[PDB]
Amino acid sequence: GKALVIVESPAKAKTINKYLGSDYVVKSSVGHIRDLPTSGSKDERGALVNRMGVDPWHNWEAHYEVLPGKEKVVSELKQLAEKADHIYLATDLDREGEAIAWHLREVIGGDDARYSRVVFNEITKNAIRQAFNKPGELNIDRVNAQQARRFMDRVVGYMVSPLLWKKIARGLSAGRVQSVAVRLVVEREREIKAFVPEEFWEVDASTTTPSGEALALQVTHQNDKPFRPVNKEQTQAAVSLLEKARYSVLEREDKPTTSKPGAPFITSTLQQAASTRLGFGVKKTMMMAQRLYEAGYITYMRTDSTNLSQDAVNMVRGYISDNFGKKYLPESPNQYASKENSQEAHEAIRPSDVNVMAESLKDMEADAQKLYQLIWRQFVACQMTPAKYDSTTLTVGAGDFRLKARGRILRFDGWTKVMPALRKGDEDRILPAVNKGDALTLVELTPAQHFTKPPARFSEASLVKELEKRGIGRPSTYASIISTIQDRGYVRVENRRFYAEKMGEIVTDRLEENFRELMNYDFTAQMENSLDQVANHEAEWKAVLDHFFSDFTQQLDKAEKDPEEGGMRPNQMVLTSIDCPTCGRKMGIRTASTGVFLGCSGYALPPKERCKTTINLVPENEVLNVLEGEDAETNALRAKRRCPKCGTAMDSYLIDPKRKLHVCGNNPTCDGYEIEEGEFRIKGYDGPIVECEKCGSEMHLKMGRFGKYMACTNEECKNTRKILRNGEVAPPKEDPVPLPELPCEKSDAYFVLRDGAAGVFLAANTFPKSRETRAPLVEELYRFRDRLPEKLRYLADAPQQDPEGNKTMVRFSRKTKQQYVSSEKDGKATGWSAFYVDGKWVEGKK
DNA sequence: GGTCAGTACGTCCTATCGATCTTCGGAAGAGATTCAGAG
RNA sequence: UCCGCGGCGCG
DNA sequence: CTCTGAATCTCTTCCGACGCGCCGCGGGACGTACTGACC
Ligand SMILES: [Zn+2]
Ligand SMILES: [Zn+2]
Ligand SMILES: [Zn+2]
Repeated sequence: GKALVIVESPAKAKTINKYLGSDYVVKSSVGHIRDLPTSGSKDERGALVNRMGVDPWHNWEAHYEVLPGKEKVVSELKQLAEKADHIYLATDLDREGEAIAWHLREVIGGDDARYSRVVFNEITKNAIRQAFNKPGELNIDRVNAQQARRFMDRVVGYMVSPLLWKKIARGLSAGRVQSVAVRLVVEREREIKAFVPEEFWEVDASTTTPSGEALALQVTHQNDKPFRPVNKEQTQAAVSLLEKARYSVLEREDKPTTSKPGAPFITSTLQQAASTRLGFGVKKTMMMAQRLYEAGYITYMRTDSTNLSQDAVNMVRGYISDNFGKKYLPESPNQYASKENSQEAHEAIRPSDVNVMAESLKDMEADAQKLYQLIWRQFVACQMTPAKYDSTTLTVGAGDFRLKARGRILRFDGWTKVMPALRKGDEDRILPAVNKGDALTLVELTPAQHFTKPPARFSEASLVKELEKRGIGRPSTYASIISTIQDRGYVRVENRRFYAEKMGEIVTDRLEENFRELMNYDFTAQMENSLDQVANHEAEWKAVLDHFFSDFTQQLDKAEKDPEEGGMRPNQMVLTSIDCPTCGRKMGIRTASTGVFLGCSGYALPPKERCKTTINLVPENEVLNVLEGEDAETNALRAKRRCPKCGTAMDSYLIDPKRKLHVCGNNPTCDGYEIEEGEFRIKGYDGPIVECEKCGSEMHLKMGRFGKYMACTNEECKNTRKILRNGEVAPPKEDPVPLPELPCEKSDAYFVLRDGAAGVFLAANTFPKSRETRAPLVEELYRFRDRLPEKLRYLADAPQQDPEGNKTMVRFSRKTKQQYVSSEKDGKATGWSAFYVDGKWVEGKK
C-alpha cells in the first residue's frame, strides 16, 4: 500500500522524505489551508459576526473558510487522500501544528480511522522511525486551546478597533497581548524620560611594586565614607590629597572561584543569546532556527524545556570523552531544572547530530551556520566541567582614603573552551602577587566624570525576557508579539532598541483607563495559564471563552458611552503660539496613526469655519554611539531639553529649516512646548537607504526609463545598482575583467570575466554576436590571478582539483547566494564541492 | 534515495526624463466658453 | 516562413 | 443686473486610388541551479 504524509513546508517534505522512503508519499501543505475570513467578500451585530466569523453569543460557531489560492492545494490533497489508504498528519509539535492537522482532517473527510498524528521533535532517521512506529491520535484538546486563543484575539481586535477609530483615530488596531507589550514599552519609556541623571566623579591610581610590577586601582572611600565627589573642584582636591598621601597595601585576599556553564537553549534564551552575540533580531533568529530545524540539524525551535534525552546526553558525553578528555567530562551529567509549568515532555534546542560541525552545513546560509554554531557550542558546554579561576583582591590605604583592585586568573577552562567570552571583562586581568601588608610606589592618577544611568531601553531580547518573566506570551508567540507591536505603529525599533511612539502612549493610557481588567499583567498571565489548563484538559474552552467574553462585553459597553458618562476620552489638543498659514490662528500639536503633527483649531469648526491646513513634522532620531558603550543611552538622555512645567524630558521635532520644536514627554497630558531657532538641515528624504560599496556614502532609490534603480548621493560617485525581482537591492556587481589569453571555441572571440547575481562567468567580448558563455575553472583563475579584482582573489585560492584528481569549476549556489567550487567527471558532477567558510575553504562530498 | 524533467532566475545593460524618429489638410463630432435675449 | 521598415522603379 | 440657451470656438479623431517588380535592414535566446514526481 501507499500512505500519505502531509507536512507544512516543502523543505520539511524533502527532509522527511530523506527518511520515509518509497513506500510513503509526502505532500507539502503550504501554511494554513483553512482560516477565518479576512476580506469583506440589530443588523449591526450580524455584520460584526459575519466579519469576525465567530458568533460568541451563539456558542462560538466558527464559519471557517479557505483563503484564495489554497483551493488547488485542497483539491490535490483530496485526490491524493482518495488514492491513499492511511493519511499521516506530520505537522510540528506545538498547538499550531495540531490546529493545522485538525483543519486538514476536517477538509479531507473519513475521520474515524483514516488519520494518524505523527509527533517528532527532530527530523532524523531514528526519530522519524520511532514516530512512525506508533503514531498517535489527533489531540482535540490542544486544537481547542489554539482555537480559543484565535477567537479571543479576533474578538478583541474587531470589537476594539471600531471603538478606537471613533474615539482616538482611524487606522488603529488592538490586541490582547500586543496591548500589554506596548504597555510594558511605554512604562519603560516613562521611567526613562522621568529620570534626571545625577553626576559623580571617580579616581583611578597607578602603582608600581617594589618588584617593579605595575598595578591599577580605583579609589572607593574617603574618611571611611564612600568616595563620590560631586563637582570637578572637589575631584581636584581629592586628587591632590591622594597625591600628598602615602600608599600601602593593607589588605590582601585570595579565593578560588568556579563558573558553571549555561543551560541549553530554550527559545527565549536562544533569542537573547543571538541578539547579544551575533546581533540577530528575533525575526531573523526564528527564521533561521526554523530553517535549521526543517533541514534536520536542530531540534524543534519552540520550547520552554531544558530537558535532554538520554540519547543526546550519551552522545554529547561521548563527544567530550573522545575529543577533550576526562578532565572535562565530568563524573555525572549536568542537570538543569526548568519551570514546573514548562512543557517538560519536550527537549531543549540541541543539534540532531553532535559530530556535524557548523562549517559542514553546505545548504545553509552564513547566518544559519553561525546560529547552528551557537546552538552546538551551548549544547557541548552544558555538559562540561566547570571552569576554575583564582581571584585576588587588594586594598590600599592612604590617609583618609582607601582604594581597591580586583582580578582573576584562569587555571582550568573546561566550559569556557568551547564557549569563549566575547570580550575580556574588567576583572579579566593579572594583578601582581603583592605581599600581605606590602608597600607601593605611585604614578600619576586620573580623574573621571560619570552620570548615573537611566533604566536600560528594551531590546528585542530584553523585552522577550521580560515577557517570559511575567508569564505574558508563550514560546510560540514571542516572535509574533515582537513583530506585531512594530507593524501596528505603536512602537518602533531603532539602534536595536525599543522606542515608544506617542500614539502608543495615547492608546495605552486609554486602554488602561477603560479596560483595566484586560491590560493587567496578572490577568493576562491568568488567561495564558487557563489556556494551558485547557491544553492539559483541565478546563473547558467554551467556558473560559464565555467568561472572558462576558467581562469584555461589560467593559466595552461601559466604555462606549460618552466621556461625561465615563467613556474613553478623546485625543485632547495642546495649543501653541504658531501662525496657521491659512488663517494665522494658533496651532495645536496632535497625534494621528501617521505620527505627530501640527494642526489648526479650525478642524474642530463646522464646514463654514473649518480649517484643514496641517504642518507635517519630522522627529529627530537619537543616534546612539556604539563606542560610548553604556554611556550611549545616558548621553542621549542628557541631550534632551527638559519641560518647564515638569521635569519630564522633551522630544524634538523639526518644523522649518530655521525652526525646531520641543514637545514634552507627557504630551498631551502636559502642555509644555518650546520653539527654537537655528540653522537646521531638514532630512528631506524617505524610502530605501543603501550604502555605496565604492565610497561608503548613502545610496537612494530613483526611477527612470528602465524602471527602478539605486544611485549614490555623492556627486563625485555615480555608482548605480539595480532592483531585482525578489530582493532589496542587487549585490555589488564588480567591474568586468577582460582576458585576451582565453580564446573562444565556437568563435574567434576572446573571453571576459563578468560578475552578477547569477555569479561569476566568462563571456565572449562580442557578446551580442558571439553569445558564448561558460563557467571558469579554478586553474583558469589561478592562471590570471593578478587581473582579478581584490574581492574575487579568494576564488583563486580554492583547491583546483578534487581528491579524485578531476578538474574543478566555479559555481553559484542561489539558495545560499555564494560561490563554491565543484568537480565534474564525464560532464556529470562528481559530487565533491568546496565552500568558503570564514577565510578557509572546506571541502566535502555534496 | 536517487535520477530526470520541468521550472525559475539571471545576463546582455542601462538611470535621466533629453532620444528621437519629431511638425498636413479638410471635414465632422463633442465639449467648453462667450454673447444676446428675456426675465 | 511571417511581420515590419526604408529606398527605388513601372503601369 | 443676472441667468439660460444658442451660437461660436477649440480640441480630438478619421480618411487619404489600384496593381506589380527589385534591393537593403531589423525582429529574445541561452545557460545554470533548484524543486518535485516517479521508480
Ligand atoms: Zn488654520
Ligand atoms: Zn511637561
Ligand atoms: Zn557612492
